[PDB]
Amino acid sequence: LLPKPQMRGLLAKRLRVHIAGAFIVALGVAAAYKFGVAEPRKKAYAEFYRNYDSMKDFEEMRKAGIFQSAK
Amino acid sequence: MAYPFQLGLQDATSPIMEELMNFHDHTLMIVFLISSLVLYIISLMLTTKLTHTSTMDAQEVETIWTILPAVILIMIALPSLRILYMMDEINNPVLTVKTMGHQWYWSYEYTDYEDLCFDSYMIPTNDLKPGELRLLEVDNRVVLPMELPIRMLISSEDVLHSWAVPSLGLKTDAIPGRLNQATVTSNRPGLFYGQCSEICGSNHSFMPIVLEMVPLKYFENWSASMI
Amino acid sequence: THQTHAYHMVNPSPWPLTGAFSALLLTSGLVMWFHYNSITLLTLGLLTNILTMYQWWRDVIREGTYQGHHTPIVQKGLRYGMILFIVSEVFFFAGFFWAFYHSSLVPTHDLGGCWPPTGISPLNPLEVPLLNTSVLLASGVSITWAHHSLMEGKRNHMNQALLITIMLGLYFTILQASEYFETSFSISDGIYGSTFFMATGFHGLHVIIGSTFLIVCLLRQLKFHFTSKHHFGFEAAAWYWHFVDVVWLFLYVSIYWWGS
Amino acid sequence: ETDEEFDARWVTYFNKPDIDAWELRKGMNTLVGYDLVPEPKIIDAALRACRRLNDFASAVRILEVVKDKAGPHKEIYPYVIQELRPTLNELGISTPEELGLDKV
Amino acid sequence: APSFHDKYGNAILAGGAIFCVSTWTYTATQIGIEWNMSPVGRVTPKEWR
Amino acid sequence: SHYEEGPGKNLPFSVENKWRLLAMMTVYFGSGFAAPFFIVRHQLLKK
Amino acid sequence: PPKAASGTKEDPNLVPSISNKRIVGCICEEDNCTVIWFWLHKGESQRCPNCGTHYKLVPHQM
Amino acid sequence: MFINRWLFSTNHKDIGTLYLLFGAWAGMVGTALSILIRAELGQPGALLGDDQIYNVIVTAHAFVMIFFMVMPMMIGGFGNWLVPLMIGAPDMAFPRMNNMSFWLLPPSFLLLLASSMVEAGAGTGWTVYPPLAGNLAHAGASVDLTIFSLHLAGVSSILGAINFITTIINMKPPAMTQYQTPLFVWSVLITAVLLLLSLPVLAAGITMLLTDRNLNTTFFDPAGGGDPILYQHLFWFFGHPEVYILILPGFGIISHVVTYYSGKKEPFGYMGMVWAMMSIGFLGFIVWAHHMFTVGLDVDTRAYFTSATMIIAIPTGVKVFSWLATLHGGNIKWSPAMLWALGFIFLFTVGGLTGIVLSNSSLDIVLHDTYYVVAHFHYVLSMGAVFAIMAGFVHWFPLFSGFTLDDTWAKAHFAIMFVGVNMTFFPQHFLGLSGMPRRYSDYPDAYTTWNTVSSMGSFISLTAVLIMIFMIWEAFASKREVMSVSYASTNLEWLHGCPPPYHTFEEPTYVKVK
Amino acid sequence: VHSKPAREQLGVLDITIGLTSCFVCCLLPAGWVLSHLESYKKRE
Amino acid sequence: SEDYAFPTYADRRDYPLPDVAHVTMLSASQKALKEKEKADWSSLSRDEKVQLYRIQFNESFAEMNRGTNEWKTVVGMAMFFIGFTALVLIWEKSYVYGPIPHTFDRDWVAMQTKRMLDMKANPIQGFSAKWDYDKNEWK
Ligand code: HEA
Ligand code: HEA
Ligand code: CUA
Ligand SMILES: [Cu+2]
Ligand SMILES: [Mg+2]
Ligand code: NA
Ligand SMILES: [Zn+2]
Repeated sequence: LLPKPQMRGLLAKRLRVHIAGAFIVALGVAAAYKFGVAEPRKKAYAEFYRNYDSMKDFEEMRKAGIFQSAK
Repeated sequence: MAYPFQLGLQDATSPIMEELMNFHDHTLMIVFLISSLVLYIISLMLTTKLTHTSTMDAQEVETIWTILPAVILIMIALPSLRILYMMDEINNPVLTVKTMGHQWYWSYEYTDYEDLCFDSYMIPTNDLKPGELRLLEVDNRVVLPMELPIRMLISSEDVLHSWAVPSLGLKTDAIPGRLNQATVTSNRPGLFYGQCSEICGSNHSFMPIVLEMVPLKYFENWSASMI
Repeated sequence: THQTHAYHMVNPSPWPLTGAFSALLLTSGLVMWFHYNSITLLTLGLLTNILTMYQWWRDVIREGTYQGHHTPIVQKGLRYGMILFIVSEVFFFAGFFWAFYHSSLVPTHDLGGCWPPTGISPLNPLEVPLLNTSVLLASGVSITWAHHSLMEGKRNHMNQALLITIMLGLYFTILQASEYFETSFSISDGIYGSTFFMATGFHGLHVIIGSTFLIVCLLRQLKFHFTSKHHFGFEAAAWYWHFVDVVWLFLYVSIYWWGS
Repeated sequence: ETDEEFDARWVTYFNKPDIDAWELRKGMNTLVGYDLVPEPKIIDAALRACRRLNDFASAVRILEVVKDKAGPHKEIYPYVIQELRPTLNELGISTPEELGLDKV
Repeated sequence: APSFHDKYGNAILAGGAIFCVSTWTYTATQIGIEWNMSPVGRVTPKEWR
Repeated sequence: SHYEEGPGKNLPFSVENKWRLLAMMTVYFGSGFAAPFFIVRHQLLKK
Repeated sequence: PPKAASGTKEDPNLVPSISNKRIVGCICEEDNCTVIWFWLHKGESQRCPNCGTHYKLVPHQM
Repeated sequence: MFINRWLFSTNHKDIGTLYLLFGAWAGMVGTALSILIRAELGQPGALLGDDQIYNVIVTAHAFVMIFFMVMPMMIGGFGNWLVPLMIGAPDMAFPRMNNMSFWLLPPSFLLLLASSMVEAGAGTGWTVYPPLAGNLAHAGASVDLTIFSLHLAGVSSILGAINFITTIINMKPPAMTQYQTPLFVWSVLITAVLLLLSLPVLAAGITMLLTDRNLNTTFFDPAGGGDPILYQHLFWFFGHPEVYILILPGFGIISHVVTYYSGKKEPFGYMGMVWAMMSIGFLGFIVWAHHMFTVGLDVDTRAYFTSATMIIAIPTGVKVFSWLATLHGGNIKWSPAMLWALGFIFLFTVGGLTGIVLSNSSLDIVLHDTYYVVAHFHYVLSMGAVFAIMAGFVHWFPLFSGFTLDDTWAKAHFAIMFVGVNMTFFPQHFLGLSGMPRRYSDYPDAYTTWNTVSSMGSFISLTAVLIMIFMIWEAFASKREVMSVSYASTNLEWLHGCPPPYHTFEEPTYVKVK
Repeated sequence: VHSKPAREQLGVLDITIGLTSCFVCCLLPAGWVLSHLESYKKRE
Repeated sequence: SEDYAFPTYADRRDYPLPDVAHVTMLSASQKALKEKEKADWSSLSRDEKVQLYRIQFNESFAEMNRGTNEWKTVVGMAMFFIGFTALVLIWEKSYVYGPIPHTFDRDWVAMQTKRMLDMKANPIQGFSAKWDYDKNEWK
């Protein structure tokens, strides 16, 4: 003997749980894109702009003398 | 000025380019959000085996199906509105420069004082000095100081062009009889590259643009010493 | 009797193909004359397309008003198609009007910043363009009288209504030719001169088309073609002529009442 | 719309005395049009109609299409066996499992 | 068994697989063409003027 | 009706001989493919 | 549009034709986006495959 | 007989077949043009010497695919084959002007080929932007011949649009309402309305610079008060409407094939269908200047136009979501047309999202006239419109001929097309993000990689075209007739037999009294 | 859409001949042209 | 000639019960089967079950839902033709493509790589970020 299994709305419950799965995997890959590339750009620009000196940087590009304004 | 196997964009020269790629990363987050949504729903409904071919009821989802695009499109658009509204602050134009696009080349003039104009062309491949860049090197570079807003007055004389500097991150259409304004700011000294971005004839590929960023001191040194 | 539906049956015809080829000859004559200064192909193009459009409409008049396939649903579709052509020409003209408005709302720097550009003397709109409006509005109200006399059924009055509206339209055309002979400059003279000369001559091309349509509908009515209610030829004539009336009114108010 | 008069009207529609092959096809096609696994009393009325209209093959088709509508999970079917078993051996109708139409 | 896709499907699977990997490896490596693959890690630059 | 109708015969090209029909498709679509080839060789001669 | 909207068993919807075959299109629900197309032949009255209204053919030769 | 029936045609079935013939002709003309383009772009340096002929061939590419290929299949051919057989009409309302538009289109093809024959060549791109196409840079008959070819295409398209609107609002049996016709009917209606209200704008613009060239006027010469901004406004107020003409029969075709092979008796949300379609048909005009953001517009109108494009993105998103909903919950027969349709869903989705990325205004300041735009319109045309018309062709071919294709060959064709377009135009995404401008013949080392990869994909697409014409020959040689067609109870075009006879719908259908 | 057996059934030979037929025939144009492009280039 | 007007047979999950049977012509043993069908139900055996099923319905769901091999067949022939396209690339490189520009060999890319690290092109993430300027080597 077996009890009553689901007769009604099988595809219905399947579709609501899997559209919920669609939202969670969409936010998951959005977070994957963020954690992969997004805040690395901000933190790289940030550390570049504290550790950056334009005068010094021009100085080592101009020791090579590869400028039309530098001779 | 691009590197091989480039998948993203140029690194910034301008702060507006900085938050513009931040906004661009936001839009990329949106596009993989929607793409993963549609991919997983397609995969779900191709992997199913249940049939429901009755009369589908309709007036139950259109409100969510129109407010979620409403909110997502407006929260993409309001960064776009903000960035477009801050393209045009009250300028502090320390330096002015006019660019006059000629048939198959460019002209650049500094005309604030001691009127100066010159023509910039395409360095031929056989005339390329070793180590330089094909399709980007120009025999007369255009100099600008760093860390300053400089005004760009763009026009053309015979055929419309587009002065494009993706490294600075801008592209202005040069039109005969019409000059447009572009405010340029830079954070790093050195070379930055671009090209024409309108069709302009049988040497359309061969008008590139080079901007080298120097200080105002070396700028006035060049201006005095070129005579 | 095999055709059970009340729609239209067409015996296959060569005349769409020959009209298409005549248009191709027309444009080939246009490039041949604009580049290699030859007129023979252009005259061939005019002869071909005018003759072909003549026997195309001659076929449709034969198959309509003597054979009788033009069901009330068929002229319902005909008035659909005529309305579609009318509104397409509305947006054609409106593209021309908006080109003029873009040119005139913002005067470019070489024109002195004023509309019209300085140094030219455009004609005053006070007398003969009022004559143009009067003659065209009188023609329009006369053809409304012609439609109501179609409703009433008075043949000689329909005759005088048509004779006076063709007389008015041809007077319009010959006089606008006369002040084409009597204007201070040409179409190659400036942005403003170029736009109103092209727009007014292009309207002149439409009004000679409309006048020729009035000629042909007159010669049908003399041959007792139109009847009390199946009078769609004159309906199309009335719609086109009211169209050129209102389009003339728009270009009048724009060109003349705006910046003169 | 609700379950009680829903499957009640389905049972009465399949158990009408003026039943015909047209409307049994109609009822079963509109039944599989829904996102529903039909319940034992609906299948009972369907096999009542098939019994009084003499189509062994249509009864086997009803069994096969509920085999299809069992879904990925195979516990629905055997439940159908255990609540329809008196009707099968009552009528002498039998299952594709016993008569060998589950294999290719 | 009686259909075309039983044995000839696996046959065309193997044949197309071998054919494609051979031709595409030959195209990617055995011509002498330049992919211009990125110089990071692989090149040693030398000083120019 | 007065015009013969059916599968294949309602095409502008005759169908019954498949080798000749293949010749028709090869010459037709091959001329279509070889047209811009003929343009580009025409200006390369002309330039 | 036709008249005699009566698709019962005792009376079907009469359809006139000059041929032996004839098309029908059932709008068998009010304000229905679906239209149900099917052919009929002279003889017994044709029926609708999703609602069951009946259609009959009569020849009229005009 | 042949001249009287075919050369002197008056029936939509034969006119649609000759549409399909001329469309295949122009399609592989465009394929060869694109192959000259891409083989020139396959090698660093200049393969074809000067890039003037490169501009000529990209101009010819754009013209013959946009105006000569998919409009003749989808609008003309499929519309004339399906629409009378879809609303119950025996013929269409105005078949002689239909046939005159048909017989006038290959004269425009001839004028385009003669413009190629002219020494100067049409070195201007899709746009005819002055004063590049003016009296100083293009003094020759080639650009004038392109302008008259556009005149002929425009005239044929206007009169065809009149044909579609009159054959929808006329030829319907009277008791059926407008809001219960099939979806392809709504697609052809809204596209033809857009044609009718858009092509006069193009005709006005091309006549405008025609008088600038030959009549010695100065409408676009700023030395005499001209304005090229006026031409860009006129041309693109044509352009994005013509875009939506160019795309919406793809909506209709895939909707019909999805509700055919997905087991459904109806599309999901047919009111939502028609509402979204007339929404984009209505406000498709007022979005015209999103292609315009870097010519020097005011900031306020730039914000207005980008907001309007975000708005027009909303109901197209409703359309694609409801496409997902209408393919929901049914048995899916794995026809090749379903493969085309699913590829269309994915690739239209990614192309539209890329278009939104363009539609943001400052990113369009940076990324204008760049291969990112190329990847936009190839993800939405070179596989959007292309997969839509492949689905339409492989779906309705037994109606068109009487015989069927080979399913395995068609699925292999879908695979070749799909792989070629994706690994062609995803490197074009990379090229546009890296930023080289369009209409360039030669490229540096950074762009060489993706240029080579996408060129190899272009040759994959060549192989796909060859397999397509091979299976057309294979179908016409095997000549397998169709014993039965499913879903004929809900599809009107499939119930007259495969193929439908010469004289269909002699008696108009018996519509319910209601 | 179900179909009756092929009225005419191509043999491996026929299919081979045809597939190759266009393949080569459709590409041959490219062959002659692309092959002598440099010669064509010669103004001679 | 009229089967498009007549009701027709089909086999799909969408349409479980076709409106007409698969086999319409009916042999004498099949008339015996039909009168046995109209006869008692419980005395009807396994074999006549299966031929009545086969003569009234063509195929069953077990022989309609089977996962066939056209997917691997079409992908095999597809990537075979992709290999044929690779041979087309071999020929097309061999014949029309001439020399590469001289700005592409190992020497030129060495000098230009040195130059572009000297000017420090896009040193944030693009190219020069993966280079150490103190040790003069790749990261
Ligand atoms: C089929 C043809 C087609 C289609 C549909 C489109 C659709 C769109 N196009 Fe484009 N477009 C072209 C063909 C097309 N375009 C061509 C040919 C050009 C250039 C021609 C030339 O350069 O000469 C062009 C150029 C072009 C530009 C110019 C860029 C430049 O050159 O500077 C822009 C920018 O705004 C643009 C934008 C858009 C937008 C915003 C859409 C939208 O309509 C797309 C909408 C589709 C969607 C599918 C929306 C996405 C929504 C979802 C996926 C739902 C879920 C997501 C959310 C709720 C966020 N198009
Ligand atoms: C319908 C429009 C359309 C289509 C299909 C394509 C298809 C393709 N396009 Fe096109 N392209 C444009 C419209 C289109 N393009 C436009 C408008 C431009 C910009 C021009 C400008 O700058 O002004 C452009 C620009 C453009 C460039 C830029 C050149 C430059 O500016 O330097 C390149 C290069 O890679 C390119 C490549 C391709 C490729 C490789 C394909 C491949 O997808 C080709 C394969 C597609 C097919 C072969 C179609 C299938 C049809 C058939 C097989 C026959 C049909 C027959 C029947 C259905 C019976 N395109
Ligand atoms: Cu200047 Cu291209
Ligand atoms: Cu657009
Ligand atoms: Mg431009
Ligand atoms: Na090149
Ligand atoms: Zn009904």
